[PDB]
Amino acid sequence: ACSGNKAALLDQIREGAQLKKVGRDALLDQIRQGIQLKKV
Amino acid sequence: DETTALVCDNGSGLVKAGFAGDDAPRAVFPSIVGRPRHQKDSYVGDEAQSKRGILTLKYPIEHGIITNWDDMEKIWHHTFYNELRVAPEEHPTLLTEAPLNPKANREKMTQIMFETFNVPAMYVAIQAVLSLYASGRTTGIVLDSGDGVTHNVPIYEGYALPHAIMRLDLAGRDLTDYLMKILTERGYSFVTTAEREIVRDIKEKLCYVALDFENEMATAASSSSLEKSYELPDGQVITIGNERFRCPETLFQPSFIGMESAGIHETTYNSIMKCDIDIRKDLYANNVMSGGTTMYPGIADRMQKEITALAPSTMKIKIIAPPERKYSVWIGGSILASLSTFQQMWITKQEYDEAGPSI
Amino acid sequence: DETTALVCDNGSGLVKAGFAGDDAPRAVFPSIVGRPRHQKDSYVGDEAQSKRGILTLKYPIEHGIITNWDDMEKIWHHTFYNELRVAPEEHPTLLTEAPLNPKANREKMTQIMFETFNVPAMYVAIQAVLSLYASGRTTGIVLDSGDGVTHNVPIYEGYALPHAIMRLDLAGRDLTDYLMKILTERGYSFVTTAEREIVRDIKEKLCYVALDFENEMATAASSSSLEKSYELPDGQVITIGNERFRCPETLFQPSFIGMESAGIHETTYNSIMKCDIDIRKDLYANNVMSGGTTMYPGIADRMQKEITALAPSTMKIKIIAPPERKYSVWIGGSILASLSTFQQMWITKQEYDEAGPSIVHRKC
Ligand SMILES: Nc1ncnc2c1ncn2[C@@H]1O[C@H](COP(=O)(O)OP(=O)(O)OP(=O)(O)O)[C@@H](O)[C@H]1O
Ligand SMILES: Nc1ncnc2c1ncn2[C@@H]1O[C@H](COP(=O)(O)OP(=O)(O)OP(=O)(O)O)[C@@H](O)[C@H]1O
Ligand SMILES: [Ca+2]
Ligand SMILES: [Ca+2]
Repeated sequence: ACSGNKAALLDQIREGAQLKKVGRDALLDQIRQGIQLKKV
Repeated sequence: DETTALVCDNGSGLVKAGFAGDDAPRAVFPSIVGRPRHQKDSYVGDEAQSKRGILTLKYPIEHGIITNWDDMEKIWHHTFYNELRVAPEEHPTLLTEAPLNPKANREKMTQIMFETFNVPAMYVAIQAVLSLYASGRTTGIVLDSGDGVTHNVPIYEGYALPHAIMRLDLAGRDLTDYLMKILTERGYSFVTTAEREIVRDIKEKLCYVALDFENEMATAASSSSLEKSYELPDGQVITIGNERFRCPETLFQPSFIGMESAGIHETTYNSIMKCDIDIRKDLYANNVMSGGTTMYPGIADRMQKEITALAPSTMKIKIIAPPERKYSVWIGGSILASLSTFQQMWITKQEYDEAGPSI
Repeated sequence: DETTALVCDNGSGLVKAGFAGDDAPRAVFPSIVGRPRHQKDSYVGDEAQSKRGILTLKYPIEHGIITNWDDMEKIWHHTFYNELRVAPEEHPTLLTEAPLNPKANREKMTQIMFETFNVPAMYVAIQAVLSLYASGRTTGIVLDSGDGVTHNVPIYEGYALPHAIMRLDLAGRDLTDYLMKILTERGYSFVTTAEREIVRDIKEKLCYVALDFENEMATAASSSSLEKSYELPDGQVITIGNERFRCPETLFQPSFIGMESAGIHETTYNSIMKCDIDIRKDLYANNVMSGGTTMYPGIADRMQKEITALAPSTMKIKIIAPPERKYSVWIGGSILASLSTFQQMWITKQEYDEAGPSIVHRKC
């Protein structure tokens, strides 16, 4: 900043703070899986 | 079965059709349409050849590619109305196409299915891929050989590789021809009236592939080990020997019908060589065979032998010959269409009405 | 989260992105773009390597510096539209850069963010600094080591000291290489198809730093104290011993991959020596480590030992190894962007439209 604004930002940082707490491939996979087919 | 999906695989010689979820085609009929030779207005299938005598017969599918769109329509009509006994407009319909099918064809087909048959939803899938699916794989190289054409299709993660596809205009229709030829060259009067039919049955009943052609010839020359017999209906019995394995040999040596092309082992090897060096391992170990012309006893092991000889000594080879491979393609489709992760892949009439055939 | 700030840290190997105020990146994906090798038109991230086989893969970020601006655009697009599922034009966006990033680069980046993405406001911050912030300090010396490059960054009252920055073109991408090499030199067939992936997992699961390399070698030579095992998926189990600590040793002895450069302890010491003699005290007692290549067990104490030996006997040394240092940089940014004394520090589209791309360079 280069002004008296930089010192408060700085101070604020040191202070601390929390932080909020945190299709083709499936078709393919399904195919390999297998399947039964109604008998005729 | 209503509001269920339809599967329709149109071969050069045979149409296979049925319902998704079923383990097999409910309908298998000749892919031919006959119109009155002189002047009802059209026949299709078994009935068309039953009356071949008063009609001009035609084959909409040549080389696995649709060439006659009018006749192809009559086939699809006969499929829905006369075989499956269903109404197209209440069944999503999956259809199959040849490798290397021109885009204008695919669109022409999508365009008919929607405008003329008014099916709610549709999908076009490449025949070889379905075969692969049927085997439970999404990576490998298929050898599809039906009545009209033969392809080698390399596939990686559900997608075919067009740069690496090998086409071979040699299939069962010409093998039956070859056999008919030889048979006759030995005093067996054969024509088309009904003979052509017998020659085909002899083919599927008696022909097989030699593991070693040169070696197999010598066997049938020194003993009757390999003779087999076939009684015609007329009554006249006939005996076959080396003809049982010389006929299928044409697949490995096309120079038997005078084609200066290369055999299916070579095209299989060439097809793989045409692929990324890192996926060859997967391909060599996943040769899936489909089509009715792959049904010959001994073809699996001949292929295994031939390929082991063409490839690196270190590579593990593997041939998969499903006993149901005559219908692999159709089965492959039957499976796909029924899967739930697939239900979003359908082309809806709505989607088509907005974008166009190019969707 | 809408009308909130975005934080985007672009590593050489990994992109980290998310929302300011969040304790972690919602999106971490490979920093690579793939275009059809022959003739859709572009892939990015996991999907790009999933299909590496039919694409030409490229890395926009080399040595922590952006070198391919077209590809870098595709990355940012994929970040907003496909990962975060947001619209850039309604989110102030904070971005990160390497120490010693050329001014033309910073401006080129500011210029794209505004003209192409039309973000309302933006800021560029130096990655190392954010790490420091994340630890709650505004003075200290950071050791940032990611996938592509390693820096020592001395910082005093929120400002980095460019004359004193040490760059080291040795990071995790080459350590994985080194490990892949050795492993194979012992009969383990390893290639890139999928192996390269395993070799990296073995790295992050089994490698560690020896407190005394010579001493640690002798241990793994006289007993099996240090053997550990890893079952490949194929099935083949494999055992590792001294390889667990020889691989990370490359950070202290680059002459292991044949680099006639000096180790991170030396560059850390050299970097401090390059600073004002009055702030060295503060620096020695505030070594903050960031990056995924600093995650090795034992690295904190090895560093503590090495530095105590290089420095004056009277100076108090201290290494700070946040357990979250893999994501320090991003976290550092997440914090900054959310602070209120910071909200006046944003570069507005307005400010950019008046002055130009150069409205993003301040001293002090
Ligand atoms: N057991 C068998 N032995 C040898 N050949 C057989 C056997 N069963 C069927 N065939 C041959 O398979 C052919 C039909 O197979 P298929 O239905 O796979 O081909 P298609 O899909 O109609 O044509 P294409 O795939 O070439 O376009 C026929 O020519 C038939 O002679
Ligand atoms: N537990 C671990 N042990 C060792 N190395 C690890 C661990 N976790 C991650 N890494 C390494 O950290 C690297 C990625 O870290 P990071 O995301 O900080 O780098 P980057 O920002 O993408 O690249 P750079 O900062 O070099 O431009 C990878 O090479 C990875 O192997
Ligand atoms: Ca067919
Ligand atoms: Ca980084």
